[PDB]
Amino acid sequence: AQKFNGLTVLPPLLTDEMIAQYTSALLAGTITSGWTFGAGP
Amino acid sequence: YTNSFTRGVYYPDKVFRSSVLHSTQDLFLPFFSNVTWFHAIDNPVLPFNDGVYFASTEKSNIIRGWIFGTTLDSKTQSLLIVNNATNVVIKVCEFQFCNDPFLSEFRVYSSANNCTFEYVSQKNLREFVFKNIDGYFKIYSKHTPINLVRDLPQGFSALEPLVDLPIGINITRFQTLLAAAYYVGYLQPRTFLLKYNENGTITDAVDCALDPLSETKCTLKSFTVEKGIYQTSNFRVQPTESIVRFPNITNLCPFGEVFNATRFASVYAWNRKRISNCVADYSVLYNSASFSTFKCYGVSPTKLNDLCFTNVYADSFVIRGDEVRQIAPGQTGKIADYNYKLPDDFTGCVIAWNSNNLDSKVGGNYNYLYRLFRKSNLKPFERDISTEIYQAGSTPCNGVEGFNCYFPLQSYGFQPTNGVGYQPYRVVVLSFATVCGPKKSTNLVKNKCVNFNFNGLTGTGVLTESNKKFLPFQQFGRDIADTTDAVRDPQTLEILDITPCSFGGVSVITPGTNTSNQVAVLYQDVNCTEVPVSTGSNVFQTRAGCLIGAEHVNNSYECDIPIGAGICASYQTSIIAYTMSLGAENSVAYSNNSIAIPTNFTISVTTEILPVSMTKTSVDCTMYICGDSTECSNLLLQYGSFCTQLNRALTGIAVEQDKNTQEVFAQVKQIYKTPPIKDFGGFNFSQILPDPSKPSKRSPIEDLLFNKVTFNGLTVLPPLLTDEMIAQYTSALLAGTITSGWTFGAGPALQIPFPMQMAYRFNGIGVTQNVLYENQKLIANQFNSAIGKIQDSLSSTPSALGKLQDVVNQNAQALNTLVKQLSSNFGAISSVLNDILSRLDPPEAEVQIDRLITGRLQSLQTYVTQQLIRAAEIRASANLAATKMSECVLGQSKRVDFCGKGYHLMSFPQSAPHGVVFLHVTYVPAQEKNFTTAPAICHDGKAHFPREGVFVSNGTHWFVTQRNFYEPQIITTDNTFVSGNCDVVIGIVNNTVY
Ligand SMILES: *[C@@H]1O[C@H](CO)[C@@H](O[C@@H]2O[C@H](CO)[C@@H](O)[C@H](O)[C@H]2NC(C)=O)[C@H](O)[C@H]1NC(C)=O
Ligand SMILES: *[C@@H]1O[C@H](CO)[C@@H](O[C@@H]2O[C@H](CO)[C@@H](O)[C@H](O)[C@H]2NC(C)=O)[C@H](O)[C@H]1NC(C)=O
Ligand SMILES: *[C@@H]1O[C@H](CO)[C@@H](O[C@@H]2O[C@H](CO)[C@@H](O)[C@H](O)[C@H]2NC(C)=O)[C@H](O)[C@H]1NC(C)=O
Ligand SMILES: *[C@@H]1O[C@H](CO)[C@@H](O)[C@H](O)[C@H]1NC(C)=O
Ligand SMILES: *[C@@H]1O[C@H](CO)[C@@H](O)[C@H](O)[C@H]1NC(C)=O
Ligand SMILES: *[C@@H]1O[C@H](CO)[C@@H](O)[C@H](O)[C@H]1NC(C)=O
Ligand SMILES: *[C@@H]1O[C@H](CO)[C@@H](O)[C@H](O)[C@H]1NC(C)=O
Ligand SMILES: *[C@@H]1O[C@H](CO)[C@@H](O)[C@H](O)[C@H]1NC(C)=O
Repeated sequence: AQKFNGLTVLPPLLTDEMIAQYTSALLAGTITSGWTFGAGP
Repeated sequence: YTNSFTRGVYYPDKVFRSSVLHSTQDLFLPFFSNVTWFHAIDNPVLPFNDGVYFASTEKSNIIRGWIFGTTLDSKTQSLLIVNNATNVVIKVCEFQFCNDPFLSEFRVYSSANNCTFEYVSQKNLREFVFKNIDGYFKIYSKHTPINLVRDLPQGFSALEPLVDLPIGINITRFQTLLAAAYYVGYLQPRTFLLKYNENGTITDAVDCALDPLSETKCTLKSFTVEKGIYQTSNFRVQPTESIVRFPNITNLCPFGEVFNATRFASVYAWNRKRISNCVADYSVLYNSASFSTFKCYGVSPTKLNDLCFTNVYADSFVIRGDEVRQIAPGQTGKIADYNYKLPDDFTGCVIAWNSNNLDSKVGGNYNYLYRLFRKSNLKPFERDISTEIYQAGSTPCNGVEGFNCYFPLQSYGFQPTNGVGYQPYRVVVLSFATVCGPKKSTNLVKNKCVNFNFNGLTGTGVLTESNKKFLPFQQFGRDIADTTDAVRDPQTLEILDITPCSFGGVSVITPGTNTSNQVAVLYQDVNCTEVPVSTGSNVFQTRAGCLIGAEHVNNSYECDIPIGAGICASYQTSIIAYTMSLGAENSVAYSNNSIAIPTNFTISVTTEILPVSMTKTSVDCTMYICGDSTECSNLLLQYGSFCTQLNRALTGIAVEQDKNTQEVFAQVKQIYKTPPIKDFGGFNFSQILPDPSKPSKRSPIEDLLFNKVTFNGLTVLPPLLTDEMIAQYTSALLAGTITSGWTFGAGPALQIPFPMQMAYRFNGIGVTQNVLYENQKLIANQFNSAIGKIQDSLSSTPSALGKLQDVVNQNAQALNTLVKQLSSNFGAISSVLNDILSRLDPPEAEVQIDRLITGRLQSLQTYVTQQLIRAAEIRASANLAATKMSECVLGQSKRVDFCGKGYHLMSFPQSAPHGVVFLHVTYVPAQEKNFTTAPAICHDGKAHFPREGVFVSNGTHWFVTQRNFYEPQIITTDNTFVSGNCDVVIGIVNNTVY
């Protein structure tokens, strides 16, 4: 797992500060609404 | 001067091709290149580098011909083409040049000499192409109507071959003869991409090294590219200077006592000499006076004066001519066995010479003695000097020679009358840092990109002084995995580091061919400081790399083209780069005593597509590898049973692609039919039921789906079940689910009217049956509207059936690559077997056939291994379709999001060319409202709880309603149970119970 010799590592499309936002949104939705937000308004 | 607007293409070879794109790699005239506008109204001498483009335009026959040559004069061979009549002429003698060949004037050929071929035989542009390769002379031409005033028209048309000439005369000159327009251009090796039409004429072309868009087109093998990101080429930096640092000392090596020595020694007493601390000039020995030969093992004699060695050892001895062949590794003989032994890895040279004039005297010379037997073979580089009497028999001897005991040494009969096989010979062997060569030096550079040439070490890198603490005896520093990153100079004593040159990939971002024609490039993991000519006003640095050609904006969109690190690109209709936005901002007004309940609903339909099976293939071995040949088949039996295994694997794959269809579709024992009259309560099913007016007996949606998407020992097998049988199975399932509910998957089929079934399904989600019966017309209308929009949405953008198309494309790209691999040498002379045999005799024609067998065998194993991995992915998809059919078609599912987004009601299957399409029906609420709630009611010192519902309040009164649809009612003892007193619960309220 080193450089040279034509080996490269590409960065992921989504960072970690975005996965944190997604998981916070899911938590807020399940706390404040219940199971309703997954099947409509 | 003028440029060239896409002009000068010609037919490469004599092959007919139709409606196919091709890639060629020979000499052309690069697009948009500068040319010379010679005007004669004058004729100079122009060079000839690999090809010339010619053109002219005149209303009268001013242009006559050409005078080729290499050293044009009256002293060498030449070539002459002129047209002074209705005939042409060709000659290979000429040799009559002058300083003004302007020519019924014919003052060109003053003389003549040994002549050759006599092909004397039979405005507007007239373009020509001349090239001289492989000892043949070829020309091309075309004539077209034209009207212009200055340079050249637009458009293009290719040129066709005219003649050929096996001249063989080198050409390094070029002239012209007149009697207007006369252009000149040169040729260069490039790579193109040509398009043919049905009749077989070149009609378009694109270059590969003009612009990045052309590179993308060439790498994708198409003229139109859709939006996305692509990998095109690679990027690396070239060195600039050179460094040849070398040792300091200077002293000529002493070879006189080695090569020009006066008196030699005996072979059995060969001397050993050591040469060190010197600089040699080996090349002088390689010319000198050719002694006998210069056979060198391990190193090349020609490239010897650039290497530094650490110790040089030379041995000299005298032998005869016949024993010369024994001085080599892996040789046997008296000299090889008991006089001199060479190791099998000898890296040196052997020089010998005939010395009949110094080591031979009349009568024979007995000064030289050689050993002829010993107790054991000599080790390499071992000398024996003992002269003890050898015992060659059972009878012992003690220092006395005689019977069965002879002297170990014998003398040579070196007489001057002896033959060259018995004439004396002197042989010296060199067995190759201190002994360097005649090189030079150069000052050392820091922090630049150069290629270094140390003593036997070569490479490229950036040299920097580094804080590598060193024990004061070591030079070469290495990191993990054995990378050389430290050197010690041969002149000073300093420690450096070796770091490589920057490299990375290049990617191109495009918004589509039919949208615009501008691109942006992304140099991966490279800082925007080492990327010069590429250069522009827009240079932006990201985490992925350097982006050239896009601007930065401070507003967030929902992105389409991905780049990396949460950065995307788009088009404004002008390419912009920005940061992603996850979604809209929302917040629910949470409170301690507030609730929301819907007052209406909608019905939705959502589709889903799944692949099921792939195509069955079988490949024969002996036809693919050898092919109609009897000599090749014999050589393949010694490889064992490597071909039964492949057929077994492919057959195992093929059988499995026939139980997936059975597991998915064959789930009913009987075949059900729909009733003749269709009155189902207001619901219309004509878009999914089969029609009788069409021959295929398929529903309209199935018809739209089926219209939307579609040698060498390669075969394709047919499937077991046909499309008609699959259609019958689907129709049976639909009829059963319409006329019988869900009862036919768990026993006998039981009839039930459709609205009652729909009312049953409403009870499974939490809505009472009365809601359906009092809203029948609205639900029927919504359902009928939902079905009608599927056809239009599928008739929309063809990206709908993406999943099934990729299975067809992948299974066809792999089969094309396999056939194309039959036209490669794999390190041989020819790709066809009928020229290997018909040009070589069997003993060594067989080694060149085993090289084609190894390559053609491991190309088959790559094909079989990848097919197995792809057959494991489809079986996962097939097992997910069977589960969906049982749980979402033969029942009502309570699993969230398993089939549809919302609350499940029912589903219908439809058949696709290689998969299955589901149609999910789902309940969705709407039109919310606000209310106030309480958990319990206190009445006469008791606590009252709802049975199935929620307590609500309009502001002045209290009610009880169900949880999913607003329907208020009066609180009574019939819809309430009592438990405990009302001094424990939190949030209790006061009211009355009737
Ligand atoms: C069920 O829906 C189909 C839609 O495909 C209806 O068929 C169309 O009906 C309209 C007017 O009723 C005609 O103009 C079209 O030509 C019909 N298309 C066909 C026959 O392919 C069908 O009438 C509907 N049936 C009921 C009972 O409502
Ligand atoms: C809220 O809904 C109630 C439901 O009827 C209404 O308020 C009164 O309710 C009682 C019995 O529940 C009825 O006898 C009265 O006639 C209702 N009042 C009126 C003006 O109709 C009313 O619809 C709503 N009340 C308010 C204050 O908005
Ligand atoms: C419901 O009604 C009862 C009366 O039956 C209320 O109880 C009274 O509460 C007040 C103070 O709020 C006391 O001074 C009285 O002595 C209580 N009377 C009895 C008989 O307990 C009760 O507070 C009411 N609750 C609500 C939420 O209105
Ligand atoms: C050339 O192609 C056209 C259609 O593109 C066709 O009509 C014509 O017959 C062709 N000429 C031939 C086949 O000689
Ligand atoms: C050769 O290099 C320099 C001359 O510039 C000298 O000072 C140094 O001592 C010499 N090195 C050797 C190994 O002779
Ligand atoms: C609900 O919360 C409010 C404030 O958020 C506060 O009065 C109390 O915790 C609860 N109210 C009642 C009436 O229980
Ligand atoms: C409910 O929605 C339907 C269409 O979605 C509409 O026609 C109707 O007026 C709405 N209200 C009621 C009470 O049905
Ligand atoms: C009332 O309910 C509605 C339902 O969406 C909500 O938008 C609103 O914020 C609520 N108001 C209060 C005061 O709870």
